[PDB]
Amino acid sequence: DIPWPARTDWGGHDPATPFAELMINTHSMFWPVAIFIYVSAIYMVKK
Amino acid sequence: ARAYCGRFAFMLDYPKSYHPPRKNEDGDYVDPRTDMLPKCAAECSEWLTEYNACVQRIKMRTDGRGNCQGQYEEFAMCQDHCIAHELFHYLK
Amino acid sequence: EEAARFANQGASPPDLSQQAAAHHGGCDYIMSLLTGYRDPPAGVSLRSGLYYNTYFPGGAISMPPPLNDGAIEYEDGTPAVASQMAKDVSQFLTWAQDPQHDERKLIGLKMSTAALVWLFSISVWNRHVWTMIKTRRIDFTKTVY
Amino acid sequence: SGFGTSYAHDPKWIEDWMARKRVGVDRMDWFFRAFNRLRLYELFFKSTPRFYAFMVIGGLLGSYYWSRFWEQYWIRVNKGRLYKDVPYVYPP
Amino acid sequence: SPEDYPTPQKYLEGAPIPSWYSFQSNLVGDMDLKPGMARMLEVDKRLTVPTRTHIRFLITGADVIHSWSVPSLGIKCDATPGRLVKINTFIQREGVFYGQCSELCGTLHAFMPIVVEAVSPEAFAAHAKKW
Amino acid sequence: NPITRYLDRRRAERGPYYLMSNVLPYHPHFLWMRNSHDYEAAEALAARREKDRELAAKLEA
Amino acid sequence: SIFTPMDWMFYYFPNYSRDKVALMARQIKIHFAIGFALVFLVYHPPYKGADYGNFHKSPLYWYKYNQLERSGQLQENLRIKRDWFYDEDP
Amino acid sequence: RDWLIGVMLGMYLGNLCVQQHRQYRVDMKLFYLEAPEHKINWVKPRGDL
Amino acid sequence: YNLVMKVEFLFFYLPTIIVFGICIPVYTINFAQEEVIYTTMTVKVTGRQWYWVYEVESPT
Amino acid sequence: KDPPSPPDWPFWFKAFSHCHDIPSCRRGYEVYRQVCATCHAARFVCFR
Amino acid sequence: ESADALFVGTLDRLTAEHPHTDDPRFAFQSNQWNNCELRFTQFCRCTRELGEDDPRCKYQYYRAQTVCHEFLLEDWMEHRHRGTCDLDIMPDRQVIHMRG
Amino acid sequence: HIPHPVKYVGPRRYGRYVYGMNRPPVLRQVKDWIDWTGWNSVFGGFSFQVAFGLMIVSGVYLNNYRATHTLYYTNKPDNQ
Amino acid sequence: GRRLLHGNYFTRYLFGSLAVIWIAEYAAACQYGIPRHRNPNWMWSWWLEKQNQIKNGEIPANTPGYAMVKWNNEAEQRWLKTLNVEAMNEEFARRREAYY
Amino acid sequence: PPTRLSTPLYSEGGAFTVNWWRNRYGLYSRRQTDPMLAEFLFRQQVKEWFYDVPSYNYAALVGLALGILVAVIWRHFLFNPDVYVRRQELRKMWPDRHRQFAYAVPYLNPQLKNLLLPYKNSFIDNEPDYADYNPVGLRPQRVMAIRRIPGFFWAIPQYFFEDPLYTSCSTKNMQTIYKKLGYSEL
Ligand SMILES: CCCCCCCCCCCCCCCCCC(=O)OC[C@H](COP(=O)([O-])OCC(O)COP(=O)([O-])OC[C@@H](COC(=O)CCCCCCCCCCCCCCCCC)OC(=O)CCCCCCCCCCCCCCCCC)OC(=O)CCCCCCCCCCCCCCCCC
Ligand SMILES: CCCCCCCCCCCCCCCCCC(=O)OC[C@H](COP(=O)([O-])OCC[N+](C)(C)C)OC(=O)CCCCCCCCCCCCCCCCC
Ligand SMILES: CCCCCCCC/C=C/CCCCCCCC(=O)OC[C@H](COP(=O)(O)OCCN)OC(=O)CCCCCCC/C=C/CCCCCCCC
Ligand SMILES: CCCCCCCCCCCCCCCC(=O)OC[C@H](COP(=O)(O)O)OC(=O)CCCCCCCCCCCCCCC
Ligand code: HEC
Ligand code: CUA
Ligand SMILES: [Mg+2]
Repeated sequence: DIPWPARTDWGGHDPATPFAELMINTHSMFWPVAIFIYVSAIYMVKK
Repeated sequence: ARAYCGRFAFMLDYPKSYHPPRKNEDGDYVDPRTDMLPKCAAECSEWLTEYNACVQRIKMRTDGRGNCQGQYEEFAMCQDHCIAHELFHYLK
Repeated sequence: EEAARFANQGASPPDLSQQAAAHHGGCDYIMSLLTGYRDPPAGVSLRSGLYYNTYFPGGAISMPPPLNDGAIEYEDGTPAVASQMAKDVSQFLTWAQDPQHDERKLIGLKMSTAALVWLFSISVWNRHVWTMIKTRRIDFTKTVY
Repeated sequence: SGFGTSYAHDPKWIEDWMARKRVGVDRMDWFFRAFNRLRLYELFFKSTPRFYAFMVIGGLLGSYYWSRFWEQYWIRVNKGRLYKDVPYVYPP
Repeated sequence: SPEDYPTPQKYLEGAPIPSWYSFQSNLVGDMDLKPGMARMLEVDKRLTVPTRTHIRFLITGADVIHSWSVPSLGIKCDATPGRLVKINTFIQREGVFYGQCSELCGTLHAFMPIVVEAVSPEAFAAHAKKW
Repeated sequence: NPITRYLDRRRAERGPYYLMSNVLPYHPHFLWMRNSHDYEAAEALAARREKDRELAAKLEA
Repeated sequence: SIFTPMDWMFYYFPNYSRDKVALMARQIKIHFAIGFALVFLVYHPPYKGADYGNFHKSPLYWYKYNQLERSGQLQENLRIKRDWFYDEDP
Repeated sequence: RDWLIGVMLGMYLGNLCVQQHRQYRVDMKLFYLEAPEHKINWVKPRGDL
Repeated sequence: YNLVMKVEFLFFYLPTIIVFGICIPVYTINFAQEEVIYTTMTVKVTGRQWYWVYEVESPT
Repeated sequence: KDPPSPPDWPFWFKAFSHCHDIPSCRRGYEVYRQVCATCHAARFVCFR
Repeated sequence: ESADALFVGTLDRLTAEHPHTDDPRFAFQSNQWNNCELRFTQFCRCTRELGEDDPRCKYQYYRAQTVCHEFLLEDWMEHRHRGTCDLDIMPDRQVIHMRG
Repeated sequence: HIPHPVKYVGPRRYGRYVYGMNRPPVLRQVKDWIDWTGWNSVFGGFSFQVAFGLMIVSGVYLNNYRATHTLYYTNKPDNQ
Repeated sequence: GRRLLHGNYFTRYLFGSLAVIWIAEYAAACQYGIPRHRNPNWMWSWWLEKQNQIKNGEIPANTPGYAMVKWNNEAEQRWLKTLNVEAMNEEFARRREAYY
Repeated sequence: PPTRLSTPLYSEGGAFTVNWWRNRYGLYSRRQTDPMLAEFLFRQQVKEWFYDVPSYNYAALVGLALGILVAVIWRHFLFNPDVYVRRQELRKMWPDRHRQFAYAVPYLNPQLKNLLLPYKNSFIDNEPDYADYNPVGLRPQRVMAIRRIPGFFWAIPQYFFEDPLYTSCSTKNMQTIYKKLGYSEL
């Protein structure tokens, strides 16, 4: 509904429509893949 | 001489599942075919426009002559081909 | 027939013993006809007792639309809708036409499969005896052993 | 190349194909050795009366079990749709 | 022919054809804010809509490109001149959902918020009847 | 924000849940507004609450 | 070759790979035809793919379905857990 | 071979967010069904100022 | 060489797999936004400098 | 101007290895006895 | 009465019985501008045949409002009253086939 | 390219011009000229216009004449 | 003398591309069942009926379309004040006599 | 890849071969001034670009991307109801454009749209079937999928029959709850 202080709200917050829920879950679905892509690559940044 | 032509079952797309007919507010089951009529009419829109055009052309004629059976039989054959592909899935 | 005609505006209800195979389309023609009643096309006007049907030759049939939802109650509980009754009476009339349909198809299955094995035996035989002929070498000024 | 003309000739790949005569190779001999260990020739085929008895007795037993197999095949494909598979409930 | 202009039978028999009502929604100024109002998001006329109903929003822009954004409803449609974009929505819970214009539209791009309040269908009908 | 309040309760029940909004100020003017008040709003808010109580009793009927 | 290490293509199919320039052209053409076919044979075909009574049910679907069917979990899972909005206040 | 350690470390850290997402969906399904935070016949129109 | 070639293949096709894993989700969510729904009410929204005009059907 | 060709319905018995669905045939007898029989006859169909 | 009666007769009927739903001819696109212009042209042609007072033409205007924003309609309705609306020029005074 | 021979098989020289005596017929000369300068340019140059003209003029029968007897709902006269 | 492109590249890719475009379009029409018969006229049925009446002599020749509608805009009211179809027909008749 | 100029390079026949590439590689080259040097530079380029295994991966990607691109362009022109190249319909008012309206419904129902819409229940927790029913008939009635979308949807169970709350979150149970309160029709 309205922004609240010091909230991460990663991927969205307070959906009030089925489409709004879809948007939040699409981001949540891809987020672990993004973490994998980052962690897997960064771990090899070294001599 | 015989009712049907035989085919491989892979060529005969028999319904793999059964969806029961919807029930009306009264509680009487609604005919699956009647529910499928609007959807199949949309799939045959091109022929329906031809038929609707004929109706308006015969409406203008000031004599009493004019029919649109020819175009209705093409629309009906189309709507029915659509029904055949999905009707037995709602029938036991 | 006269009595039947006099009860159906002169039209004769045909015997349904072989009707499942007496029309082009076969069983499909029964299913289509019973579910093929429609409002008359524009410009077509039908007298009392004449109804429009897309699959009857001509479009106008003296048969009142026979299937109405809830007309009967199936003993097994199947929902009684016009399209179900059509699918079921078409099935029954197809059976009535040729009650030996299942025996014909079970014995046909055993014959067709056996015939395939038979084809393979006569083929190996044909290939064998004709090898004698198709690999011979006739020489005139040459000799190779 | 030259397909469809008076200059038509076998392509190189058809000619390479015919250059592989497989002389001396026998990759299916294992099957014949194994079949010969059944001693069908020494026991049945060699003698004409016994060859006749193999065709008769083997056709009696083969016909029966072939029928048996395809009867079971049919009983399975049409499960639930056969008269024997659906006992009738008399109306009350 | 009259039948080339399809109309429901009820209206042909004298039923009143519906009218439409338009209202303007403006930001509440800093000096006009009340003790509890949210700064930069409050408006003087909110848009009331019924919940648990399929609503079609047709969005366009008269002069420049604005953008109608309601984050809680998952809507962000550009109000472009010449395009009447259709957006379908189905609100599931009551509340007040605040949004802001999402396309730089001039000096006061930051001062045209979007406030939508979703109420029960019975409440919406009473509101619409009175306002 | 009813779904933020529900999800906070669910998370807190399961495990350790920490919100910055709970511990820290949300505005930077907090250093100067220790004793600041709007007395005009206080009187208006109290009056509206009193009227609301009367309306509630009437609604109860 | 699709999803194929071309080192393998070079080793196992030496004669097909002899002309590497021609091999590259086929790589482009094959994947061009695949992309073109996807649009006009998987996406475009009109009034198709709406047979929801024919949802594929894989061997794993049935393994897990029968397991739950054997126990009461399938019945319990399908049961509607709540069909009222408000609880009754004592 | 070491790069595999990174794959496994990135698969563990990713799975943590999968579990959070999994629990999130369970919670969402219970909001409109059981959560007292969900209120109906509650919000009343404010009206024009 | 053999090991290096396999790594280079993975450097290219592991991302390709991930993209393919997103492709199906992307199609579905796009189809969902553009779904013909049986809407029963229309609200017209016009954006002007600097305010939002709303046109709504009035109850009869 | 031949009569519209009937559509190709997917009856069970149309496949090579398929039978007549007895449950449907039984219901079909009921439909024939209670609807079609009023006007039509099946002279060559016997109860046996 | 027939289930497919809406599609029969015209494609126009579909939105006439369901005013707030997608028109079959424009449902593929989110932009509904062309939909508004067709609906206005249909209101213009109704009045020419039936007059402004006819309930049919009044409803054809309600249908036009369902898809056309008011600021566009007011402008286009003034052009129509003057006699400069290009969607209402009588066909024998059109110039579309002239000089090309 | 692929090296090929000169395809001109006509007369390489008519002789010295002597008041236009002992020279081929005009049409023969035109044909020899195009043979000498190449028919590929003729076909290439005229191809575009031939195509456009054939398509436009073909409408005289395909779009106009045929159409007059194409509309199946026109042959029927009203009050007949 | 070494060649980079097809020996007949310009004609090949020009006419060739046109051919592929035309053939692909026919295939697309068949798959969607689009009517392929060209109509050069407007489809306003009431208007086409008025035009037949003019061709049949029921409506006098050169009668404007705004002289036949049931609603007139302001500019067409201006024109109706100076419209004299009878005089126009007589003038055309005089021209024919002079020409012959 | 041979290292001696005496050993010839195999070439197929056609428009993209080793011989075809040799003819055109040095057309604009100032460095291929004699046969020996020209062949050395030609084989150097061929060795570097065509005998490089990873280079073939990019060839696949360009083909796939370009094929999709050409087809999406063609599809718009050939089928999209809103793209006009012919003018017959553009010389008529909107109500009279029947030939163009014929593209509308077929274009509104592509195969992939019918195949993938049932899988919305992998993205929506509450009432994923809120928009399934539509009485008009422009599109097919939608039935929710029986399985999760393959890939990265580990947060939901592989099959929805496994989920305990799935049935209670359906638009049908929600409609039952709200209809029992008289709250709303849907
Ligand atoms: C009983 C009978 C009954 C009836 C039966 C009817 C049956 C049907 C009849 C119709 C015929 C059907 C035929 C089918 C099979 C055809 C097979 C065939 O031979 O085709 C190939 C034939 C020629 O192709 P080709 O064999 O490749 O050419 C051989 C060359 O000689 C190869 O040599 P080249 O390539 O070396 O050629 C020279 C080339 C050499 O060039 C080069 O070296 C390359 C240079 C490239 C770069 C150029 C640089 C830029 C240009 C600079 C110069 C500019 C100058 C102009 C400036 C203009 C400024 C305004 O130069 C050029 O070509 C280009 C330069 C010349 C100037 C270009 C001018 C501009 C062109 C672009 C615009 C074109 C459109 C103009 C429109 C109008 C104006 C707006 O093409 C056609 O015939 C066309 C297609 C035909 C089929 C489709 C027909 C459809 C309609 C049919 C309707 C018929 C009537 C039906 C009635 C039905 C009633 C029932
Ligand atoms: C109507 C409006 C337009 C009017 C203006 C038209 C402008 C174009 C006029 C072009 C005229 C060009 C004259 C060239 C000079 C000729 C000199 C001469 O006498 O030569 C003798 C010479 C004598 O031959 P020779 O001695 O040179 O022989 C050379 C050596 N051997 C024998 C080996 C070949 O012969 C010729 O006439 C050669 C030239 C013939 C050129 C013919 C060109 C025709 C151009 C018109 C095209 C019409 C197309 C119609 C549609 C076709 C459809 C497919
Ligand atoms: C040289 C001799 C004279 C030639 C004279 C030609 C004159 C006319 C030239 C006009 C431009 C070229 C196109 C001609 C098309 C003729 C057929 C035609 O009318 O096509 C119409 C048809 C659609 O018509 P409508 O019915 O109005 O729309 C319905 C709903 N979509 O349009 C077309 O097909 C033509 C327009 C597209 C042309 C190009 C083909 C489309 C794909 C382009 C792909 C681009 C990317 C790269 C491709 C690389 C190679 C694969
Ligand atoms: C950059 C590297 C690129 C490498 C190449 C990537 C190609 C990826 C192609 C994946 C295609 C999967 C979907 C297939 C269609 C489908 O399931 O689609 C499903 C639909 C409907 O199936 P159902 O109705 O039976 O459920 O299928 C059809 O209706 C017919 C589909 C015909 C497909 C022909 C065109 C594609 C041919 C692809 C050949 C190459 C495949 C390579 C696989 C690795
Ligand atoms: C049970 C549901 C049925 C079935 C399966 C059929 N009918 Fe009738 N029918 C009647 C009449 C007068 C006719 C003759 C019509 C005419 O030709 O004028 C028919 C015809 C048929 C056919 C044959 C159609 C044709 O191609 O000849 C078939 C297959 C058929 N019927 C099947 C009359 C009646 C009834 C009188 C009220 C009733 C009831 C039915 N029919 C019912 C059935
Ligand atoms: Cu308006 Cu920004
Ligand atoms: Mg923007």
